Amino acid sequence: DMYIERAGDITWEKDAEVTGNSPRLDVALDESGDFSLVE
Amino acid sequence: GETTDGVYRVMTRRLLGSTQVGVGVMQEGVFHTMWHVTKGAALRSGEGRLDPYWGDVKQDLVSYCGPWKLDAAWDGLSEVQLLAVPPGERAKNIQTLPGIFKTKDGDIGAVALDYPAGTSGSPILDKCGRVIGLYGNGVVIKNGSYVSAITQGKRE
Ligand SMILES: COCc1cc(-c2ccccc2C(=O)Nc2cnn(C)c2)ccn1
Repeated sequence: DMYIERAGDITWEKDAEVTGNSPRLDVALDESGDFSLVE
Repeated sequence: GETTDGVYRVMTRRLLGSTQVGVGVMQEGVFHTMWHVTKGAALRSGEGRLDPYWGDVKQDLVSYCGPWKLDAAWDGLSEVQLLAVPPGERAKNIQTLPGIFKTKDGDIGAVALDYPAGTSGSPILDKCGRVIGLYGNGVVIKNGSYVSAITQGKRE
């Protein structure tokens, strides 16, 4: 049996840690909901 | 059960100890998560039961107690925040400029942040604190890193 536990409010937070890149990727989405790279 | 708006962990005891299998959003009395987290099973909140209401394996989404409520969209321009809720770790904002998944049916925002799989369902927010989608359905890239769609449902 799966159960839920509150972890926080949903808020924007000024001066969070800023990270990650912004890749443009060709992708396909199959009937099982899996993404795959189209190269 | 607890039905205050916010972000929630999804836990199981069917494995060793208490294991976090994913995360979701409580908004307007509806619980929102990714299909691959719950596989559409019922959930417990304290002594209360949450039953599945809507779901779609291809969208990889599921709602509990009522229809999908989250309808905000990535602007296509601005940085966003993953409110990451990792297993055993405090909820933490991470600000990022989404990339793009280009598909035959249209472009989707994507976020290139690597977290454990049990982070699946953590919300992605815009500057007004609205949920523009859920992290944890995406692809493994040349590098070996993880890039997640911004996955959003439709509000009927
Ligand atoms: C097993 O640990 C390594 C790992 C983890 C991930 C991962 C990372 C962040 C958020 C979600 C996921 C994730 O698992 N997504 C998923 C799972 N099942 N389906 C149908 C979609 C992907 C790949 N490998």
